[PDB]
Amino acid sequence: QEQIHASIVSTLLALMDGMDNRGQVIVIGATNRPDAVDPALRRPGRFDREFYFPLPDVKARFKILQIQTRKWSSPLSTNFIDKLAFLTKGYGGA
Amino acid sequence: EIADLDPLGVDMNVNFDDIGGLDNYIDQLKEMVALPLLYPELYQNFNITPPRGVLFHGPPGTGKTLMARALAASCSSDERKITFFMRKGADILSKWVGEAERQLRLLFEEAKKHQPSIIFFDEIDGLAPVRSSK
Amino acid sequence: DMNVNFDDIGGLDNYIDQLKEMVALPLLYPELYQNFNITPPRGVLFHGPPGTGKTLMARALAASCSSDERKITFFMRKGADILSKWVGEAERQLRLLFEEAKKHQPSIIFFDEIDGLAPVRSSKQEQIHASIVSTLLALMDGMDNRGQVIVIGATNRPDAVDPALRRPGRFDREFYFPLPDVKARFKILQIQTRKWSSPLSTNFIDKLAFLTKGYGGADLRSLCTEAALISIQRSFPQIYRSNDKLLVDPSKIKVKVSDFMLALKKIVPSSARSTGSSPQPLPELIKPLLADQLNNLKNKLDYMLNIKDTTFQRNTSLLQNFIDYEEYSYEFFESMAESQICKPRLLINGPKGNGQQYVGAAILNYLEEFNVQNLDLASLVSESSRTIEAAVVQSFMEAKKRQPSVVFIPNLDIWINTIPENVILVLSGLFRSLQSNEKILLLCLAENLDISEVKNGILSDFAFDKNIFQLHKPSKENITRYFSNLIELLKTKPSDIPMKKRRVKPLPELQKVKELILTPEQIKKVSACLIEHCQNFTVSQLEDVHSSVAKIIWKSKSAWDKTGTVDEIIKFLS
Amino acid sequence: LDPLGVDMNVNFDDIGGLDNYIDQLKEMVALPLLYPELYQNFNITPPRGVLFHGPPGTGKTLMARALAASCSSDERKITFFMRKGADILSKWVGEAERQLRLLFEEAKKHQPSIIFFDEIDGLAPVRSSKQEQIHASIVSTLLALMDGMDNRGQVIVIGATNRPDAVDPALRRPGRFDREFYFPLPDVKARFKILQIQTRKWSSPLSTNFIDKLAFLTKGYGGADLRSLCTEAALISIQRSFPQIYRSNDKLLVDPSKIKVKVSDFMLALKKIVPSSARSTGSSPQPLPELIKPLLADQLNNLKNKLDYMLNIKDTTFQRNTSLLQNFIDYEEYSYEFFESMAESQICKPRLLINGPKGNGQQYVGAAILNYLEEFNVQNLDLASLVSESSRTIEAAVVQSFMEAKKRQPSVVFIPNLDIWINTIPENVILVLSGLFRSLQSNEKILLLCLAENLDISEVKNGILSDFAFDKNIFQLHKPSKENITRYFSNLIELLKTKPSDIPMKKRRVKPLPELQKVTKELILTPEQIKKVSACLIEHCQNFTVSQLEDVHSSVAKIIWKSKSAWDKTGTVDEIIKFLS
Amino acid sequence: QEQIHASIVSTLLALMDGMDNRGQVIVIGATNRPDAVDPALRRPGRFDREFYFPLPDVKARFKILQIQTRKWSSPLSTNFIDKLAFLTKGYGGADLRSLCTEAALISIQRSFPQIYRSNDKLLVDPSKIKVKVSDFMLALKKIVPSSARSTGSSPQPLPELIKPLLADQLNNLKNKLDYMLNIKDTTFQ
Amino acid sequence: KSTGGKAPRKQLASK
Ligand SMILES: Nc1ncnc2c1ncn2[C@@H]1O[C@H](COP(=O)(O)OP(=O)(O)OP(O)(O)=S)[C@@H](O)[C@H]1O
Ligand SMILES: Nc1ncnc2c1ncn2[C@@H]1O[C@H](COP(=O)(O)OP(=O)(O)OP(O)(O)=S)[C@@H](O)[C@H]1O
Ligand SMILES: Nc1ncnc2c1ncn2[C@@H]1O[C@H](COP(=O)(O)OP(=O)(O)O)[C@@H](O)[C@H]1O
Ligand SMILES: [Mg+2]
Repeated sequence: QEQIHASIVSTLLALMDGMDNRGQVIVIGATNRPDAVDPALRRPGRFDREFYFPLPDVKARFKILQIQTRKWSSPLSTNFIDKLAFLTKGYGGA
Repeated sequence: EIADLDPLGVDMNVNFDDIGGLDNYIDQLKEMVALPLLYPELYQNFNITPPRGVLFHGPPGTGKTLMARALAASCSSDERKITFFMRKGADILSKWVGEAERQLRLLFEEAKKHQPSIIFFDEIDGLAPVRSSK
Repeated sequence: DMNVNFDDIGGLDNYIDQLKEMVALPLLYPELYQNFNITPPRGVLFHGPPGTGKTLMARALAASCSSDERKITFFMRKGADILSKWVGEAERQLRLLFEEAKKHQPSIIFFDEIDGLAPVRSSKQEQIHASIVSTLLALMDGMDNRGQVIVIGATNRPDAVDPALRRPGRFDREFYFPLPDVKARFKILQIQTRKWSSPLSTNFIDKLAFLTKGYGGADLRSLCTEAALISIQRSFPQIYRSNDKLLVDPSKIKVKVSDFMLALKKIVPSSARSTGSSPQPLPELIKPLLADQLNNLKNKLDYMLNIKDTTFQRNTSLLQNFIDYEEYSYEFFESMAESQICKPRLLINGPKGNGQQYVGAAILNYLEEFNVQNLDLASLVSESSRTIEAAVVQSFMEAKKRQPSVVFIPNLDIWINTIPENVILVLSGLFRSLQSNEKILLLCLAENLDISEVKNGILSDFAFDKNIFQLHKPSKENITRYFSNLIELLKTKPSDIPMKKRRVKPLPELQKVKELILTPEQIKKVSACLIEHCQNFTVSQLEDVHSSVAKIIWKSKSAWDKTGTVDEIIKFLS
Repeated sequence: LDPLGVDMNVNFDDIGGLDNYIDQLKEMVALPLLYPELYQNFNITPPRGVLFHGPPGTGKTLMARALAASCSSDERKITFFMRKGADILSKWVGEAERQLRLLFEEAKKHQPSIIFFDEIDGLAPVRSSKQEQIHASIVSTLLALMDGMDNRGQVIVIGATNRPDAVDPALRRPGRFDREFYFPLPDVKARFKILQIQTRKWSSPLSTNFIDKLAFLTKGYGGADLRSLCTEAALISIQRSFPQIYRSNDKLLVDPSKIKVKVSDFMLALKKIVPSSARSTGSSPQPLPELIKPLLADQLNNLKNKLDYMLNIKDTTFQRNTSLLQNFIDYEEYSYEFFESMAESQICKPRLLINGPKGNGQQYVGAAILNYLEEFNVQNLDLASLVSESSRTIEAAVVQSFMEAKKRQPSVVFIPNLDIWINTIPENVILVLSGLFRSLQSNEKILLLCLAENLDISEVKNGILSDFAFDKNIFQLHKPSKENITRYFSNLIELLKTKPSDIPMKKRRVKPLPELQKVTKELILTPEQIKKVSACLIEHCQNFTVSQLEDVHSSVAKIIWKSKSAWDKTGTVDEIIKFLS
Repeated sequence: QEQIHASIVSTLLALMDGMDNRGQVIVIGATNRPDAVDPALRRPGRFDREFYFPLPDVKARFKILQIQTRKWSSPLSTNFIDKLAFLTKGYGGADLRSLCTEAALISIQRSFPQIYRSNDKLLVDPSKIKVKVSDFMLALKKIVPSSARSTGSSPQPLPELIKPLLADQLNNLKNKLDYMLNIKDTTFQ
Repeated sequence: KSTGGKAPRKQLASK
């Protein structure tokens, strides 16, 4: 590891432990590789509540395809959007 | 200096007054850390050393981490803090051979350096499993 | 780390003399060594069970020869804490370690758990390990002198160290640190208690030495620590319930026998947390049931194992025979002494449940000098990566390496049922390749085993021909002596039974900084029905009766009319 | 300074048993320098690469040390570069090979150089794609440095290992490490010579007959273990000479002129030294012990004669040369090399099965035969050797042990307890071993030596042991004859008639130690009783095997060792007759 | 493994056949382990050809031994170099170079043994040393070729003693294998 | 898996 990132972790940890109990600042942080963040910030009093963001299931992909389709001039019937939902097991919203 | 060497900054809103149902281990933990700091004249009279090690074991969510954090915030007073190091057996670099020994030696150096210390290993069987395993 | 010297170590006095001729005699008298032009040994491997004083001996060696004139510089390494990710930096750290050990020429390096630093080299393992073992081998005995550097290594199993590290030049000698006997446990308890304000008497500290069978030195240290802590909890409990400092006086706390009993209850030794049998003495309740049979066994073992002779092999230390005795002005007599051992085998058979689990442990208690190697099933199937045949071979190897030794097989009737027959043949071939004078006792205890697997069955190659002892059922007099303690508990008045009595007051503050009616014709009746009930019983069948009657008697522990208790005891035995 | 350390000025005559290799070394380091035109007379390049390999303490580092002392002399400047195992790895990874090249560049600079790579298997292992790329890139750098396109110069590279197969096989090639010198555990002549080298500046020397007995008693000892034997004997002699200096921290006045290492000091050292070739396994095979020599010496002599007839041990008119250079010096040249073929034709199929009763001392006979075969390389195919590996199979263990016998000949494949070994080895493993044996040439000097109890001829003629040609090689161990039993028990009747003043019960010092200054009746034993106890002792043991005789002898030795102080041995004799009858 | 290694391989790929033309640059790579070379490096445009250098056959071993013993002042018979080529299966070129080297060194050690026991120069006559058949046979007994150091030895031809017992049937099996396998390289060399 | 790293970035920091 470099020095400058190691010192960035060494100050972000001390800033998170400095934040008071009457919680008025919340730090949200996002990653696609959670066991590649430093282990220290996952310790109690730090980034400790997690939200897993899985790949969508079939009804979620149906809603996403509807959302992408919404503002087209010529429309798409809901049966075709359901078929395209069942064909895409493994497809994120991107 | 570049390792996992930071003290976990405990909060004073965790003590034994927030733990439920575990009073024997609290009373056994007072003679382990708190009373040798508070009464060093008595442990020296029998020339005894208190036990520097304890294994908390049980099902998840029963308060082993809470007991350790309350132990840290119990005798951290009278301008005499307890420096709390917490490691875990689930780290990506914990099974990293060559590096993990360096990190452990540096952790124990920095725990000897901040003299009243607590090292808490959250999943010690991830770090020290049975050598006769499969 | 504490200051220690050789007087804080108990019962390892043979090895302290061997260490003196390797670290301190070459400094004092270099001309005695270069008279024979012999380099002093500078490598020793301390190995044995944990808690037996290996690190303590390594520290006492450094702080003993260190004085005004010469300082012995002590270097300690933990078990592979020298390792970085790039193996070249770990090479440079071992190389810089030996270079700075050579800069302070009088020095000692201690490698604690050196099997973790230096395993047996293999290609089916990472190259960092073979690289560090190669540079360790070339730093200990390479083409240049390493200086006056003494290398000490500790391990629990010496066979996991690389074998090129076990040869003269590097780790020349290997000292086995055994679990202490009664005499050394006595001396360790005296060592731990000698700085106490009020000391223990000799009768209680010898009672402690006999009560702590199976304890290593770390066990006895933690026992004395827990007894002092229980005495602190008993004397001034208020310090465990206040936020800040109170006022206590050290004059009041004295460690009593009951504190040591409560510490003996909660301290578990590393023999009792292993998986084999624990060589305890015969328990005080069943001792009238099996003492007579057990005594016969001690005579048989004295006969076959020559425990009562000890007229040639009295070598406690090789120096100590030079200190008090005199050198003889044929030595075939030692071969006629070794020739009294022929093939020590002993199978103890008996009926089902006849106290074999007590007898085997009491016999292993009687063979204090012996290295007990266990071949029960739970000791072979315990390690998961170790197969059964390999485990049996390893068990025999460690018995062969450290003689006098026992190869102990409890539950032999189960053992020949689960162990596959080609492991019994491997063990029989292992015992068949022994010289006759070799003191490896084969001690098996069986339960309703026939004689037919011994004569022409599976155990014919082991030669339990005239070495079969029969545990028989206890006699009527043994049963009378057994149940006498039960009726003595029945005769105990409720004044004598220890009530955990409550307090009459609170505890003072510490400031800031009749006739127990029982006629002896009724006692004769319960005695007669207890004897009449237990006709041809085994030890466990007697313990069932003793437990049910002790339950009935402990019901009415505070009653002064013992009539209905007697009626309930005669109602049960019917 | 360490005044008691290893001396660096070791010459080549403080190495015992390695005299071919010293001459073969001195034509790599010295003779191309003195006579460059002889190599120019052919087109030959001298061999500049040698790998020392063998068991630890065999003197591999001692030969490099003696060589570095030899090159630290006048009239020839030879720079010596000593490298330990993987000390060339830098603190970073980009510089490690840059270090190694730098070594050779510097080695090429001083132009006659020697590089000694001690523990070279830790520097250059077998190149693996699953290991680490740095440990293959260092090997590739070393391979292209010992012989790339350009000349490396007049640099002699010496490696040293005890695991040569853990070196990359491209490195052991003419032009890098041409020669491979095998340093064996020394034989009796070399153990004698090392024992003479260790005890040669001693004040009062060891006698030559005692050094012979010490060379016989030590077996499996390397040179390191022989030096440890002499050191422990000297230390035991010091601590029975002056035991006061062990109980006093301050220096006392001691002269090392009253200290003479006696014979019993060496016997006490031999009781306590475990050689390095026996620390991992159990122990070493020993000669036939002195008590049972009457029972088995006459059969063991017939076995030894049969074995050196079969294996041609006794002659060696071609082999066992101490140095071939002395053979060129001291023996004329002949001035048609099938006489070698007729000489090697005297080994057809060395097999020997020793069969006997159920308790007839087969473990003693096997160990004594394994001591008689000193040059041979014993591979132990017992069950306790095959199953003592959870990792390896007992099909691979049989095959690896046979290939270890085949690679380093002469060798013995030793199967003790063959009657057990049939029943608990699966049938196809016995078929697999048989296949390896038939793959060999008749003149291969790999002996198959088997010991068995009550194994019939029906297994050997037509059975699983039929593919090993055991037809004529079937030596039967008889039970001990009556003369052997009589000589066995006469050593015990000699214990019955010893004087209690003559048993070596050594007595306490009645007086204190001569403290050092600091410095600033008769036995009532009738000879008729002796003849009576001898008669009943013989006619009790009528047709006994060796272990039954050891049982009787142990019981009677117990009875005699009870009354070891009594001047009346008359209760003892009737106690023995009460026991036996 | 590390990224320095895959980064060097990716740079070598882009420099051998990348976007820019590399010029009239021949690239040669020697290796003992060709399957430890990246497989994208073994394709036309970068290492088009792959020359497999085998252990030499009988004619090539004869020719290598003829090159090695060429400037020897006392030459060697062609029948003996055919005999040495027959006996060296599994020898590389380095092993035959060492075979002639050790044979010459045994001849030097036998002619002037006194030099190996001196410390200064002793006026050796260089013209009276002669490499004989016996020195080559001792050097054959001495030498393990590099193909057989780690493993066992190579399959050797029929031994000189039992060759009456088996040579006449071995010639039949040789005839059968020549007919079966076209061993004589029938018009295709 | 254990392999080492480059001597760390020089941080020229002058321009
Ligand atoms: N034989 C002994 N005599 C006196 N005190 C002893 C003895 N054995 C152990 N102790 C005490 O118990 C403690 C236990 O530590 P050690 O005995 O050094 O552990 P060890 O097993 O010898 O070595 P390790 O496992 O590498 S720490 C010592 O520090 C002593 O205080
Ligand atoms: N042939 C020998 N003659 C005389 N002394 C010997 C001989 N072999 C070994 N020694 C002695 O034993 C010591 C150890 O020898 P080493 O050469 O260090 O062994 P080694 O071959 O290097 O074994 P390893 O593989 O390094 S453990 C030497 O310093 C000598 O004192
Ligand atoms: N026995 C308990 N008494 C009081 N609170 C508890 C107890 N067990 C768990 N908790 C609450 O749950 C939280 C998380 O439990 P935790 O200590 O992480 O369990 P574990 O040690 O098994 O991982 C604690 O911070 C505490 O507030
Ligand atoms: Mg060496």
